[PDB]
Amino acid sequence: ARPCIPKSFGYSSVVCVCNATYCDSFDPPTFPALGTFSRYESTRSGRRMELSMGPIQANHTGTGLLLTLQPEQKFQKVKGFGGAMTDAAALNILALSPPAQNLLLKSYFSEEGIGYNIIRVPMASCDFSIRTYTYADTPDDFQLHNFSLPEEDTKLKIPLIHRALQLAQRPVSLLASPWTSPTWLKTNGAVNGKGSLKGQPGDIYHQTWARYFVKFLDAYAEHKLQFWAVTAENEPSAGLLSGYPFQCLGFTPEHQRDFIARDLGPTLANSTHHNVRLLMLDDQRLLLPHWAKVVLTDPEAAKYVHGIAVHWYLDFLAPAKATLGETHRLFPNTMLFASEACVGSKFWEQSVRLGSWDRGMQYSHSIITNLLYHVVGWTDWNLALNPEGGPNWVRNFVDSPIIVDITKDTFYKQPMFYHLGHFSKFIPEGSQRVGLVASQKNDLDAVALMHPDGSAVVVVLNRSSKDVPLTIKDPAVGFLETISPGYSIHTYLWRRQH
Ligand SMILES: *[C@@H]1O[C@H](CO)[C@@H](O[C@@H]2O[C@H](CO)[C@@H](O)[C@H](O)[C@H]2NC(C)=O)[C@H](O)[C@H]1NC(C)=O
Ligand SMILES: *[C@@H]1O[C@H](CO)[C@@H](O[C@@H]2O[C@H](CO)[C@@H](O)[C@H](O)[C@H]2NC(C)=O)[C@H](O)[C@H]1NC(C)=O
Ligand SMILES: CN(C[C@H](N)c1ccccc1)S(=O)(=O)c1cc(F)cc(F)c1
Ligand SMILES: *[C@@H]1O[C@H](CO)[C@@H](O)[C@H](O)[C@H]1NC(C)=O
Ligand SMILES: [K+]
Ligand SMILES: [K+]
Repeated sequence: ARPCIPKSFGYSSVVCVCNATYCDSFDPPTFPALGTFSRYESTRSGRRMELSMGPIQANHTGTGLLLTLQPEQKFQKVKGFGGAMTDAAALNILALSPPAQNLLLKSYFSEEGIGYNIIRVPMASCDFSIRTYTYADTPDDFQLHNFSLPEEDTKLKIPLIHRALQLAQRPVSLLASPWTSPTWLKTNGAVNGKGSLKGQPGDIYHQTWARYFVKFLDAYAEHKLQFWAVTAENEPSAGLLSGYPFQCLGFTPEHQRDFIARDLGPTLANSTHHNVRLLMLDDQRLLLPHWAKVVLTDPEAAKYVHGIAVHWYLDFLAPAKATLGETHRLFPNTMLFASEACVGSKFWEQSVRLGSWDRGMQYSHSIITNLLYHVVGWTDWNLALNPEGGPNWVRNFVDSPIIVDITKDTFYKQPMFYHLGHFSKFIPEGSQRVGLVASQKNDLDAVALMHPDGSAVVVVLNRSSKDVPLTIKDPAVGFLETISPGYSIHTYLWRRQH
């Protein structure tokens, strides 16, 4: 419907420019008729989710790369894709004119955009905040009579979440995560630094903290917002670290285990919010499988844990097979979910690289890696940041898929936006990952899924410089003859009849 307005800032690719009167957008989603496939293509050279169609052919000859769909080899079902409504994201969005705000929210949450269905909501302040606060800063209020949502929630986050919900045709799921407790519940009496809850699981401090989760859900419910899930703590390992610079709350895996078993689990289960799922860990993958072993081998904790949330810091290397793979092998019935991902956090790299194709490829390669290790969903960090990668009260700036420039009432959609959208737009909630078998060794990254209605989707990423001819075979349907250009990403979709 409206194409990308490209702009280069000197990096390897372009951003797409939106403003008060223009943003790139799709027509209302429709499938091609039976016997045709759709291909959406983005390239470093500058194509952005461009649609072309081709025939599904009865026959294929030749010795080229064949990817055969394995529609009956079924793996995990998918919860979805989205990003985080931090204070920083909300401040950036609301600094835009109403029109530009709307085109930004449509980019992410409408079918004219990339159809996000997950929003992560911090419980009070984090590093991506300009104010340090909790919902219960009045000291020694153990019954939490003075628990309340400040304007960061009531004026910024909650109204934006409501507007995202109005634009979406897909049901949107909310996920809540706390960074710090009130300081009067903590050993160090500070929002940051090395510190945990005082006392031990099952006592007044731990019970007050569990009750704070319920008060949080109660308060959002008064605003007509219900949550799909909460995590047990954002990055619990961070609060074990001397000098930790921003909001945290330290738990060892044993501390998390006992807090869940004695306090958080029972308190949620006994509330009106008992159907809210509880996710453990919410932290980096090298803590697995150990953390999962500690928590999930205790039946009193295990009965309350619905999944394991993992963070992906895409700037750094870590094993996936020995972490996610081993966790899935040991605990196949506990879902894995990616609750936070980001790039640009190294102090020596520019936090925001406008038009970086490399950071786009980091996003899609991570998503593919996650899906191939049984992960059910993938959640970006801040939905929008400024050109500095902020605001952030400790200057812990990073990149975001959308960068707001309030001096021009403009926002820039990064390659990361398009790389995420190649998945989010085309993988509805309830889709199931299926197998995809290569006839020969090749340099491509790929994943296949089946939609709830039986339709196929395949994503193909080419991080190499070489154009790679290939054929996709759907044994029930026929062959898709195509090409994967160097530095491209493609999403293929087609109807399946038997
Ligand atoms: C928002 O951006 C659009 C697209 O860049 C601007 O419209 C362009 O304006 C230039 C200069 O007049 C023309 O050469 C283009 O033909 C226009 N493009 C389109 C698609 O209309 C628009 O002026 C910007 N709006 C605001 C409020 O700054
Ligand atoms: C478990 O659930 C019941 C409600 O079904 C909670 O009972 C209420 O507790 C609060 C204080 O926490 C009182 O102000 C209410 O008067 C109680 N209402 C009823 C109907 O009993 C109970 O406290 C919950 N257990 C917890 C939070 O540990
Ligand atoms: C190992 N694969 C790459 C190989 N060239 C390939 C491509 C297509 C069909 C089969 C195999 S992969 O399964 O696609 C994969 C696994 C990962 F763990 C992370 C990836 F990014 C990608
Ligand atoms: C496919 O293969 C068979 C020959 O083996 C042929 O009859 C048919 O015409 C071929 N072409 C198409 C387009 O089906
Ligand atoms: K308060
Ligand atoms: K940086």
